Amino acid sequence: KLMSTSNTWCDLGINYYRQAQHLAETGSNMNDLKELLEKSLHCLKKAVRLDSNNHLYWNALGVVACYSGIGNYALAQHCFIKSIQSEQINAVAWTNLGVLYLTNENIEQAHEAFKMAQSLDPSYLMCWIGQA
Amino acid sequence: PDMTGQLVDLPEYYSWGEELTETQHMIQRRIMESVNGLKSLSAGRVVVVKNQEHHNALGVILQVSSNSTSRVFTTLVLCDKPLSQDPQDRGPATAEVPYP
Amino acid sequence: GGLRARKLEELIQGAQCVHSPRFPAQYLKLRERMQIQKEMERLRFLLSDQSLLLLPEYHQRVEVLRTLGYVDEAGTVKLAGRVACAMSSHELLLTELMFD
Repeated sequence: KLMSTSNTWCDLGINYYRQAQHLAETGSNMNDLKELLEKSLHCLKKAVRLDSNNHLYWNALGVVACYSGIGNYALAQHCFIKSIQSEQINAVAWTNLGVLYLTNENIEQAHEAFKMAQSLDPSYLMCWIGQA
Repeated sequence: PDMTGQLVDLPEYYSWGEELTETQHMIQRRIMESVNGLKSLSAGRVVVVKNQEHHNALGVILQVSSNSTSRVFTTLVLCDKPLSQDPQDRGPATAEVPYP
Repeated sequence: GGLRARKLEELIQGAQCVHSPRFPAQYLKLRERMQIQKEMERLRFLLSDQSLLLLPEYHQRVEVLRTLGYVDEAGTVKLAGRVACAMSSHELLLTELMFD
């Protein structure tokens, strides 16, 4: 409220995402957390449009957009690709693409993405787990 | 420049003029480099002399120096009888274009 | 070379520029500009990158690296490359032994 910067906007979006994740994972409700997810997407989109040259915002948007409650995969793939273009040294975005393709029965292309991710950072855990 | 007409080949002619000379100059090297030329170069030899001093004046070799490393040839060469004694009349003149 | 010279002499003996009114001036000016252009090219090459004596050997090393699985196209290091990077001696042989 008293200092309008990008980082706090993105963090607020992530916080709303976490809250929705917790509510759903305890089976306490479903379809009554819609506004929470909508608010999270609004915050993340505000952050990314405010400064569209940082891989962190695009990557966070991609992860949130593909949550099971929203299920907008096209936006997630677009966001990860933009994140990779923004900063080529990005293991997180490559492994997230690997996860996206792997869960959608595309083992070969996901294998390629994971191999690239570990090529850029040989000691990142998620890429090794995906390879396993 | 404007080359439409009588000047059409003016740049290409220059190339033709230079490279042709170069070939003869290469040939000229291919003249002294030969063992057979090294056999011909002795007394009783007429040569065409080319430098800034002698412009293709005919000369006859008198002797070939025994020291074949720095080949200095004491050679009778024709030149114009000097109709002058003063270096002050000599100044740079028209660059002789290579004519056919 | 001698036949090429003969052909250049034959071609030069028919030039139309030789009969033009402005044959000497344009021609000498072209000589000056062409000489400057050739020296200009050599000067830029001397500052250029092909001058480096070892450049073909760098290219050959990159090729041998890329025939093994160490460098992607357009030179981005792969995992075998990052393993063979931080190695004391016999990096090629040691990493090849490890992967096999």
